[PDB]
Amino acid sequence: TTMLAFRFQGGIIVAVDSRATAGNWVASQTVKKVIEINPFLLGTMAGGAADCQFWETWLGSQCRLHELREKERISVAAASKILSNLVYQYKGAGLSMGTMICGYTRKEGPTIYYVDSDGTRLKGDIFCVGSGQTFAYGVLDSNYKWDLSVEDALYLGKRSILAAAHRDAYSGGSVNLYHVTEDGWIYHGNHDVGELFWKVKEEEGSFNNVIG
Amino acid sequence: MDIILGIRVQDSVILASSKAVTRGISVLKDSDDKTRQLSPHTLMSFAGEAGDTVQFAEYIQANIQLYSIREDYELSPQAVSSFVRQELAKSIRSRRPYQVNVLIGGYDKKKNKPELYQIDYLGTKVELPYGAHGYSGFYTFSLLDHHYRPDMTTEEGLDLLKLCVQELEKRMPMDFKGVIVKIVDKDGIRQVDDF
Amino acid sequence: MTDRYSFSLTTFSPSGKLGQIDYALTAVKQGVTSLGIKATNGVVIATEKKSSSPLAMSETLSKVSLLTPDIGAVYSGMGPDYRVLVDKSRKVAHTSYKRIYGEYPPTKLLVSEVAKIMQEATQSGGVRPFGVSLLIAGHDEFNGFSLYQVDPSGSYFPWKATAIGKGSVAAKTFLEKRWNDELELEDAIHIALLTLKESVEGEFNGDTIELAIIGDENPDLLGYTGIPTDKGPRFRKLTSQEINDRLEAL
Amino acid sequence: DRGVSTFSPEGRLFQVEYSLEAIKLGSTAIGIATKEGVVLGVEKRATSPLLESDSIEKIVEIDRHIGCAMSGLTADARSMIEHARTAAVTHNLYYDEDINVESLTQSVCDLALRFGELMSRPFGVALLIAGHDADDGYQLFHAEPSGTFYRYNAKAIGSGSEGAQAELLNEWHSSLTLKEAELLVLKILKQVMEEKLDENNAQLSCITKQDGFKIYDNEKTAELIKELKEKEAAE
Amino acid sequence: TGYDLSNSVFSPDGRNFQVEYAVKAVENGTTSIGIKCNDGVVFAVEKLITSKLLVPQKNVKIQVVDRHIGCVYSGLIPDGRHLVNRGREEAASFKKLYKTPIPIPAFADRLGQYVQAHTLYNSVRPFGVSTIFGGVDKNGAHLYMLEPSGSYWGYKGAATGKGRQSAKAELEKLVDHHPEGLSAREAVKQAAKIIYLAHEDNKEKDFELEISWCSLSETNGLHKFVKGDLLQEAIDFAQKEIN
Amino acid sequence: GSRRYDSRTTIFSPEGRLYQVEYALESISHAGTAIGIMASDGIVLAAERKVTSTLLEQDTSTEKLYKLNDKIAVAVAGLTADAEILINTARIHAQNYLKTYNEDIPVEILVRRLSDIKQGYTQHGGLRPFGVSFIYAGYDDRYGYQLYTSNPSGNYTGWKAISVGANTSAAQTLLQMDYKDDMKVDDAIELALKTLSKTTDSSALTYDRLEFATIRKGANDGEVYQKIFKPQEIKDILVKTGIT
Amino acid sequence: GYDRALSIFSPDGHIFQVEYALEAVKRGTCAVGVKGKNCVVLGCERRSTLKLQDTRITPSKVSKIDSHVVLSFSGLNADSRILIEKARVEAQSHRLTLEDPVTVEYLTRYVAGVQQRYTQSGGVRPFGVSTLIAGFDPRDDEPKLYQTEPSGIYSSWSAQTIGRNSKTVREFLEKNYDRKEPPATVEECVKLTVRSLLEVVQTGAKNIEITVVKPDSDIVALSSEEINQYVTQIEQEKQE
Amino acid sequence: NNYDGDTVTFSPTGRLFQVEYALEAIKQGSVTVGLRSNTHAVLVALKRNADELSSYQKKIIKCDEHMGLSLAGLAPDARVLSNYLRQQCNYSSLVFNRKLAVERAGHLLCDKAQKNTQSYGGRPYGVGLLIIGYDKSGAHLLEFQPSGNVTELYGTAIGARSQGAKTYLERTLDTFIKIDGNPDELIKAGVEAISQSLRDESLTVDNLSIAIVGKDTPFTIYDGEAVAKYI
Repeated sequence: TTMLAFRFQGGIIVAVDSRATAGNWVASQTVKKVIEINPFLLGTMAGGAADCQFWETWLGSQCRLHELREKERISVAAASKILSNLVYQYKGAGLSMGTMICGYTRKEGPTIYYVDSDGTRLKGDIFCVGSGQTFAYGVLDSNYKWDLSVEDALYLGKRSILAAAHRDAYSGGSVNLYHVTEDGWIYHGNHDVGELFWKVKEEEGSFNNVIG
Repeated sequence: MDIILGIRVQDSVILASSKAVTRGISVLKDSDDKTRQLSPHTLMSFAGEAGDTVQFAEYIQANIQLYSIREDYELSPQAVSSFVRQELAKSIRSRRPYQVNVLIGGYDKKKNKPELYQIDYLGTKVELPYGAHGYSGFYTFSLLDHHYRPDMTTEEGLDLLKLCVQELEKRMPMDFKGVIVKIVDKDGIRQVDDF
Repeated sequence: MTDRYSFSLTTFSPSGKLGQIDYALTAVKQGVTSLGIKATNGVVIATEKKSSSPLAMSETLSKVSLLTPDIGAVYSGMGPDYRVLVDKSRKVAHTSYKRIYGEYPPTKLLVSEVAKIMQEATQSGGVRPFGVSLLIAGHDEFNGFSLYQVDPSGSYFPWKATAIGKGSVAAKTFLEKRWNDELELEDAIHIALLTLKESVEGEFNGDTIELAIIGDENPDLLGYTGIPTDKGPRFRKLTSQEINDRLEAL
Repeated sequence: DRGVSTFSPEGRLFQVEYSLEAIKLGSTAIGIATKEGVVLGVEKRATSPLLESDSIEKIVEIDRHIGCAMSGLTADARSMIEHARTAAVTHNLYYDEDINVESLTQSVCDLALRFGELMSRPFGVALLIAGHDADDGYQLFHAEPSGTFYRYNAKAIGSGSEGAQAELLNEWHSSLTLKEAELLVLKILKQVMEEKLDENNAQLSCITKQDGFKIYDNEKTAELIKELKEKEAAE
Repeated sequence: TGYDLSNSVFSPDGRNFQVEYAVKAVENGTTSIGIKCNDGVVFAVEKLITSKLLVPQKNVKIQVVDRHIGCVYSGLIPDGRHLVNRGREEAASFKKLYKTPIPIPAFADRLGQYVQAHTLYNSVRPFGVSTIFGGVDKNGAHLYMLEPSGSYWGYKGAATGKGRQSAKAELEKLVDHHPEGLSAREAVKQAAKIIYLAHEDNKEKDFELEISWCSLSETNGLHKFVKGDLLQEAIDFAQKEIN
Repeated sequence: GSRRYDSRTTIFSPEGRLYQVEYALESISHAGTAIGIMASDGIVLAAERKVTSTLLEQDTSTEKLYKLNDKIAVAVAGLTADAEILINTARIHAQNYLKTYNEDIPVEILVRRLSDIKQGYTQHGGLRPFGVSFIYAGYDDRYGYQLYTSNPSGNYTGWKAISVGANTSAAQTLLQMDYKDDMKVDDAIELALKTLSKTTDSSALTYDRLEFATIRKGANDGEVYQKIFKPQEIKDILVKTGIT
Repeated sequence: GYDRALSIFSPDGHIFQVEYALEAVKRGTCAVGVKGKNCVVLGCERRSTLKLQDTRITPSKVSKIDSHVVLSFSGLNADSRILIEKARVEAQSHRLTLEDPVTVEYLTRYVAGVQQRYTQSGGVRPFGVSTLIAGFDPRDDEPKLYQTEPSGIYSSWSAQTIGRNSKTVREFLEKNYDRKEPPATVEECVKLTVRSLLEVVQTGAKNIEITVVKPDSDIVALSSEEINQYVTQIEQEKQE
Repeated sequence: NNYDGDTVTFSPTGRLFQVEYALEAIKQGSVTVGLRSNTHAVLVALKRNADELSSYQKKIIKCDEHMGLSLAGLAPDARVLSNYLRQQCNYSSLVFNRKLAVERAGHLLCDKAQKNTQSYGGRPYGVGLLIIGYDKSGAHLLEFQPSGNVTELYGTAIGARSQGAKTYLERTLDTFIKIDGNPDELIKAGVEAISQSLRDESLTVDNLSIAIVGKDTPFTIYDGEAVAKYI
């Protein structure tokens, strides 16, 4: 698994891979690791598939109840904390979760919280989680700027997952892209890694080690 | 978390805390502030198990803020430290204990004295001129034992603190990504933004 | 089922009276006279064994009860209420004191515990007050000899000497004339017997009178020897013969 | 005294019948269901001119497809609304879909008779629950403290209800437009209200399939009031 | 006064008026009886046919407890069912712990204590039934009758309901004329007659006869309902005696 | 069922008054008068025992003045047994606070806690309220010397001088007349005894009918001392102030 | 546990226990709230039947729920403490979970919810308290003023009064408060609040308390002398 | 009088007035009819509206594929009791792979209602129920009273003016019991029965509610134009 999310001038880019493994066995290449909590909030899924799916869907229900009661969009701070407080109650029982709660509100701007099953809740600009996180960080760190365009930011996220998908055995399948704006998230397609790799190799001149 | 240091000088308490947050293989963040303001003249830094540190710190913060509002009065650093100790002493025999070590730096406005309290996750409290948690003391205490004076200025305290951090950066295997330094005195709490 | 009386049965009336407590005190007033006198070297408590039938064996009915080795109790009012209070008083002396401090409670604190139980029956849900007034005599190392009265309300007062029940008003006047701060225990017993004779109609002897003292330690009643610090109970119930001996010198 | 769950000799629960009297003292609320949507309107009835009337919240959103208006002891409605919102959201969580308007109403009505010696008394408020679902289209329900709910083409509750209901009897037909329903609620509210109806002492709302539940702006309602005045002067 | 408004309150007489009012509900019910025979017991009950629309033989009144005890009652039918449900729980727990089926005297006290418990508090109402029950155990046949107060005794014959006086008189004749005893088959016949005779107090509507029995020789000590030919034979015997 | 016998101790009257609280206050108006006077250098607590006897053991007797901790004491007016229940709870609260914060409990926090307990009995539980009014005399380093009172409603207020129990109307008028802000403890001692002497229903005010206490910084240097007066000491101060 | 239904409907559809709780509010000392353009002022009556009072330590009528919100009340003093404590706990709980202080409306809604709950729960009586809750939402400069009552209904007010003789001071406010132009300054708002209490109070001495709440957690209570200057200036203009 | 304050109090003649008052609520309710043959069992119910804008209150509730009832009285109480039946039918199927006998269903309803008549704090149910079903012993019809009394019948009626329908069924007994293998004729007999209880109003398309269960017929409810055939 490889997922990243980073803040920039135009909001947030979320990029994930699509592979699921049960040992060496590749169970799926078409897994949705981004969860559409609601039209404004996204969550990433690492660790326990069910734990992430179940509780971030539940989170969407809590966010909906909040805005019904308060007549106002829930903050990313408040939404992330509902989830982190919940998993903290279960600490020790064996939940496995590594997620980035991503959103864009008026009062906060673009915001990302890394939330984790041992109770961690961290606000930050760039996060990368999963078995292939180190590969993606390398591409991110060397190319990241705040003043990236939406087009270049989307590509950077796509390219960073590709880096991980190549090297990490447990990452691959396809790349899912999202762009989070103040008016909500925008999906930017499913990209097969097989086809994407060759395309990027030729156009970019990278991966000279690999024969194509 | 890793390194938290404290030093009580003439007229203030200085807390230094590392900025790194490491989740196993990667350093996820290099600007983390491992501290909470409990009251205008009381600061608490913390280190221990992930999640429990912030949960405990914010829980304490909420309780002291509640007391402040109810009584329209700021508890003394001693009173706050005793409350914190009891919570940790209670916690150690719980089903799942808070694995959190803290330093409490406060300026007592009644006595006009700075005060530094060191409390570990067992509820072991000691008032000290300077303190630390984890391995931080192993590298820094020999320097503090040598140079420390009770009549030091805040600037001299910061210089002695720099020497401690330099020794840590030299001999510690882990990269803790520098420290955030905060000063607690009669005027309240402020952060040294260049260290 | 379930106890659905979770509300107070004793409440303030418009005049500020707690009716059920007043009525409990009225029941105490109808009760047989009992008294207590404190001397310099002891305390005496006494009452009449008003036998309900001559076929009844009145020795099996104990109106004067040992609470601890150094504390005794007598009552006026409802006998059954007294009996259960004695059971509770004996137990609370252990649970709330002896099992904690390894020694028996001082008189004033045991009285305080009994008083608390009686107070709670005056406020707790679905119960009536106890229909007794107690006289508790006792000794302890740091307070010496003492005598306390406990009423249905839970209020308690220390006395040099007093009486409760039927002829208490006349008895207290009798005690005021005779009591001084130089009385020896035998003098107090003598005065107790004199005072008690006034309120008794029929037979007046060791079989119709119940009398106990808090006095010297009784090593002969300890049941074992070998521990110097353990010297025996100060509570002692006088025998029928011992009472009759003092009725000749009356 | 007597049990809270006691039956009268006529076979009615005393407390339920008495709560119905409290609802009669409440401010008027009206609902009209059409094939283009359901309209909900209320009388705000501020007790003083210093009371900021936009803080009077007698029309409330339960979900995007379900709205609700209240009449009677309006404080009692808060836990009913909370339950309704929770039930709507919970069902979506369990079934990945919108809940049926009837099912929501039934869930609210289940609370009603949970009183005795559970809560100490029935609710002192009646609700008009309006919404849309794919199976039964636009719907309007009247939820009572008896636990009974009736579906209505149009319904009025509160102090001016019987006068309003007689008016709704004559005016409602199966071909009403949404605009016609809006004016009709305004017209009947104006008829039964003590004070003169304006955009500050009355409130409109609607539920449509496209846009969901919406509370009308005071500016939007003010225009509909002006449109009403002119068409009544037109004959 | 006001002593009769609340259960478990002693009147100045020393009476529990609420229990006495429960008896009135019993006296208002249909007639039910019990006859103790040589090696068992017979139970019979009057079932009033309120309407032609009642399905014959379907609304069964007599109830079995365990496999050896029969129970019949007069008064509020639901109260009787509640008592039998408890009785079945008592019998089950007894057999669970002690293996052997509950003896009849043991079972009698279990019902007795439970009914008596409903005279101790004002938060419950006394039972509006008198229950006739019994069966065969290791010590032989036993017949009991239990009142709303919780009072019960053993009986040679028992009767309750609206026609209890008539029934009792008939039962007393059988006791006098048969000191040696009555057979199970005789008792079934006699039970039919007595219910028919007791039906004079309920003569407005016609009725349906229901009989059951436990006998060591006839049913192997198990409770069974009298059905078909044996029931008809008893009905014929009963009809012959009233004419 | 049981409802029939329920007095409903926690209901409003049509006028918006709590029946039981009002009736408990009526009870307290017959209790012996207790007075508290706050001075710049200490606090005085004076209280009248109710019609006593010559056979009552006074030196071991306590019905009015109770110690809650080393810094705080109370004067009681009402049912003594009810008061002891609350007093023990207050003593425990003070110790809980001391264990938690390692500082002596501030006077108002203790007063608020007891007053909240009284309040609870008026709103829920269906039990009768405590027929007790307290005068709290205490010291802490925030507000210094403080006097408070609480009554069965659970309402509490602060005072420079205050009375509870019998003849409070007459007592309060006398205190209001002679009290001044720059007053000292020795003057306050005299005022308290003079006020009791005039308001008492007894023929004369004697030592055996009184309980007396002072809270002074007349403790050697920067500390506070509680003094529960002995029978002989009450007799002496009665002679000193010229009442006997 | 004690489960008795104390708050119940009567044949005419009234809950008398809730209505009698309002009668307790009617007896309580007068409280008034007035919001200006950039402030809210809470005025409170102190009955002068109690002198020899220690005003340093006596419970003040206005209570801070958080650094930015205050609560005053009319009715049973002991009852109000329970609502104040609950509100203070909820304020900190909100900061802990939402990471933002309560809005004035949210805090009002919570307190009102507690009051309502005590009108249909077994074994409890309603609070004999009405409250005025005032302050500013976080990072907002719009003044907020709400009212609650024993039944649990709540609403926003440009100006409002509760307690004894509140009918009279509401009469004053209704003719003296202009919505198109609220008291533009702190001075004007305090003056109008003191004026409204002077219709009812008696002596303008220690009988009037004034608390001013401004945006960004700026809350201060006026002293005797400061209020006395308003009292002086008002009557000198009145002598004309 | 002095003995009707709660369900825990007998009167001096041994009556339970709260139960009798609960029985009175049924008499105020709209009429519903039940009848059966040897192959089928039918419910017919006259639904009641609040006014001309309102819907007609539903009267028939399905409990299982082989069982269901019609109500008269407090509708929420019918919902509670029908929910309980649904659970008991369901427990029998899940645990014992067994369809719950109609007679046993009657016994369970009796016992549930009885507990509310002997305890303090509670109240009797204010609804009457007509349960029909087809089990291993054929077609069945039950009448439930909130006193606890449950009775198995060939036919019956409860609610306002139910006496007219009940007399008709008592006359027709020998005819309708023989209507085997003909669902339409059995319903006709039920519609004709409920007609003997109508005054001023007649059976319309949104007024009438019919249910049927039988040998090869799951419990199904007919409303709207599905009952126009029988009007």
